[PDB]
Amino acid sequence: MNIITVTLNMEKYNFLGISIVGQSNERGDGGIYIGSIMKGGAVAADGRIEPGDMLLQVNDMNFENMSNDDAVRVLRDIVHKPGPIVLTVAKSGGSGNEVWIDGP
Repeated sequence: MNIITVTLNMEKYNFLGISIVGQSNERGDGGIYIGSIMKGGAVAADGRIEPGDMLLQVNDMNFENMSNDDAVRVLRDIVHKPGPIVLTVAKSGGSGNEVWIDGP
């Protein structure tokens, strides 16, 4: 799987706008994944993250060793702190990278 790190524009978009599923803290767990992406949020507007992508890190925090409950708490704690939000994901879900339509 391709691994990508994306910097979200929280200042502009105001909310992250993702759900998560899964867990990663027990041996044998499959990981934490993006469930759905809400229109208008920072993740949606970036365009590269998709449902089914595997969530690996938020900032410096490792989401390959977290329960679902812990993941939700960490994410909610981070989204209300000033400072960057940067997500690292594995592309198990598909990226809609920026493509120019045309030009002069």
